[PDB]
Amino acid sequence: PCELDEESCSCNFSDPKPDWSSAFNCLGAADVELYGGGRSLEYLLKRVDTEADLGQFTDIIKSLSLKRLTVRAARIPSRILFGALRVLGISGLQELTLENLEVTGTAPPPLLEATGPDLNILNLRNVSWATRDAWLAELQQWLKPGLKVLSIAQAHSLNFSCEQVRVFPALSTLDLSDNPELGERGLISALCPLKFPTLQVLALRNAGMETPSGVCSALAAARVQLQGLDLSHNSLRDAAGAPSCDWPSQLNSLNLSFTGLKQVPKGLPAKLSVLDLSYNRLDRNPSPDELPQVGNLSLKGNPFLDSE
Amino acid sequence: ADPEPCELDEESCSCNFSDPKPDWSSAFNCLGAADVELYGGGRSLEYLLKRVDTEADLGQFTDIIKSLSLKRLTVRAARIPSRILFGALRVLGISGLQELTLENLEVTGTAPPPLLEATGPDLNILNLRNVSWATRDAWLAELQQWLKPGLKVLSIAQAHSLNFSCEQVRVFPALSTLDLSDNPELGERGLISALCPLKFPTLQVLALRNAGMETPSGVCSALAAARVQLQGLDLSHNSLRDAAGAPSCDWPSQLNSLNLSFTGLKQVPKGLPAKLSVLDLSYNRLDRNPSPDELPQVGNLSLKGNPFLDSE
Ligand SMILES: *[C@@H]1O[C@H](CO)[C@@H](O[C@@H]2O[C@H](CO)[C@@H](O)[C@H](O)[C@H]2NC(C)=O)[C@H](O)[C@H]1NC(C)=O
Ligand SMILES: *[C@@H]1O[C@H](CO)[C@@H](O[C@@H]2O[C@H](CO)[C@@H](O)[C@H](O)[C@H]2NC(C)=O)[C@H](O)[C@H]1NC(C)=O
Ligand SMILES: *[C@@H]1O[C@H](CO)[C@@H](O[C@@H]2O[C@H](CO)[C@@H](O)[C@H](O)[C@H]2NC(C)=O)[C@H](O)[C@H]1NC(C)=O
Ligand SMILES: *[C@@H]1O[C@H](CO)[C@@H](O[C@@H]2O[C@H](CO)[C@@H](O)[C@H](O)[C@H]2NC(C)=O)[C@H](O)[C@H]1NC(C)=O
Ligand SMILES: *[C@@H]1O[C@H](CO)[C@@H](O)[C@H](O)[C@H]1NC(C)=O
Ligand SMILES: *[C@@H]1O[C@H](CO)[C@@H](O)[C@H](O)[C@H]1NC(C)=O
Repeated sequence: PCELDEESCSCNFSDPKPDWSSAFNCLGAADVELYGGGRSLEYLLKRVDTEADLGQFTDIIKSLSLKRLTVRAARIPSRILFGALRVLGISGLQELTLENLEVTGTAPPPLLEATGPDLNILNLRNVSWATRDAWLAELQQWLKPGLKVLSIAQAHSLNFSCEQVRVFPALSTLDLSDNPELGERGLISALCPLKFPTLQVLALRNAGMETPSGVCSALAAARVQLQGLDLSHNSLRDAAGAPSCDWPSQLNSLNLSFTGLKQVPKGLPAKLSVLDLSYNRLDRNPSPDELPQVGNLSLKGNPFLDSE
Repeated sequence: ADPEPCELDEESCSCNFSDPKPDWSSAFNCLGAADVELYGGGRSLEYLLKRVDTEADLGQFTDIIKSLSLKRLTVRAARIPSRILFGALRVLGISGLQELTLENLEVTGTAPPPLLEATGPDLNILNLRNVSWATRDAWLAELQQWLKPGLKVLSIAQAHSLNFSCEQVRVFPALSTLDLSDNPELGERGLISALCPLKFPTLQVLALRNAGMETPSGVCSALAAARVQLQGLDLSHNSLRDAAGAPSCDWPSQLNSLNLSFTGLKQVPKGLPAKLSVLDLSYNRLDRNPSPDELPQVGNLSLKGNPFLDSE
């Protein structure tokens, strides 16, 4: 079922009733990967108690060497998900990665506050929830305040009910890459106002973005402040977009690589530390004023450079 | 009060043989170490000539030498007679030594040319820093007599002489990186005397940091005179001048990387290649962001650190 190959323990519970004892092998192992194989775990509701204070195990959990957890392909009910979260709370788990999960049913709000792994990194990819516009607000109810990196991919919904969303005090990186249906307007509905006081980096790769100015527009609407913005891998268009917009005053790094650009876009910030404009379709070398003052400029890959 | 000469780790064996003429015993401690450094404290090893037979076949140690885990060797601070240095080179030849670094040495006397050809370690890398030789312009030809044709990297720092007699110098079949950094007196004319015609067919990278260069075009000119071809040129840490230099010069056709960082440049110099993959112009003194034509077509441009960007 499981296997402690070096630091990893690819604990596999695809088969109906698994050999959980194996799990005790996935102990002392810093990296753990759980593959539910799409198997439903709604039968654990009748078997386990979510308010369980595993006396017998408390010390094990607190002594585990676990640091990076991945949980993929499984139809887990909300109750068991957060149950596990609460349990992990007393462990030293730093990074969590939920993937291809169908979290079902509603769970009651937790009693106390901040019950949860003191995570630095939380990654979600193709996770569906019982509710759909409040899943973020609810998951927050079990998260600690030190979260630094939040990655959300292929969400079925990001149009948050922002009044219920809370402040992410330490969140320095928000990665909404791979949400082809998000869009600039959709981006405004995701970046809840005043909820990312410390954001420094915002990644939006392959997220339906159309123009840098349009994105700047959304950033101003969201009253967001930040240092880096990655827009690589979007199909940016040759268009006016928003004719006027001030970029966040702290913006010093813009990525526009692999966005199929044919012209340098207008409305770029005036001064930048780095501007990655590589692997696009510029057929002419950028003119003087056409570009911002850049400390590090990349144009590698464009047609005008190839001399094949 | 028992510090043995060579202290071993698992890969790094460091030896100290500075004591007034003793303890050669340690060494067998190094056996099995990938890296080895031999410090001689500047002591003179000239006494080894009356004791060791430059030709003697180390039969008793031959296998040991053939079984050493030795890959990178550094030999520094010592006055070693030529005969001994090449004697050792010959010896290591049967070992799997890949990189050699000689530094702060005073190689003395002369040595007879080797009967055979290519009797030395099969090096990928050879480094010299502040090494002096008996002769002074033939030293490169002579050292060559003992080297294998597979050398990929030759680095020469603080040399007392780079004005080689090129007719004697032979081809470096595989040399791809030639590093002449730290030769402040070299200059652009002196560079021409170091780049022996046709001796570096496969050169790809030429590094010339802190080597008295003055203008990119003056360097280009030197390269043209040497009929040298290459892909990368590093001129960082030279005090490049605000001057015309050579008003006309075609760059080697394969050049795609020019480094002009930390050269105190105040203006974008003229005479740059038409197009480059990378142009590193950072940490200079540009007070104005470079104009259009002023720069070449560049894939990767760096201008970080210049004053025009500081907004302090
Ligand atoms: C996204 O995740 C969902 C999980 O809910 C995937 O769909 C499930 O896939 C498993 C197979 O592992 C099936 O047993 C479930 O019945 C599926 N449920 C649903 C929602 O239909 C879906 O395939 C994933 N998408 C991608 C691109 O991986
Ligand atoms: C700008 O965006 C590009 C494209 O996303 C970045 O290149 C990727 O970098 C990640 C990060 O390590 C790699 O995993 C990918 O393999 C890279 N993509 C490709 C196809 O090379 C690039 O690093 C960004 N540039 C800057 C200045 O950060
Ligand atoms: C360059 O290497 C030479 C060695 O050939 C150094 O000069 C010798 O230094 C030792 C000290 O360890 C003295 O005992 C010798 O008498 C010196 N010989 C000479 C040539 O006078 C010289 O110091 C080295 N330069 C640097 C910067 O280290
Ligand atoms: C251009 O040259 C500079 C300066 O020589 C390079 O920066 C140095 O790179 C070395 C070797 O990797 C580092 O160990 C030093 O710390 C760097 N020096 C300084 C002062 O920062 C730079 O990498 C070169 N540019 C390119 C494109 O390779
Ligand atoms: C976005 O959120 C608003 C506010 O709840 C809602 O009225 C609207 O239908 C949502 N639109 C989408 C695309 O989900
Ligand atoms: C190099 O050395 C030779 C012999 O000492 C000398 O005659 C010649 O002028 C030198 N060449 C240059 C260009 O310095």
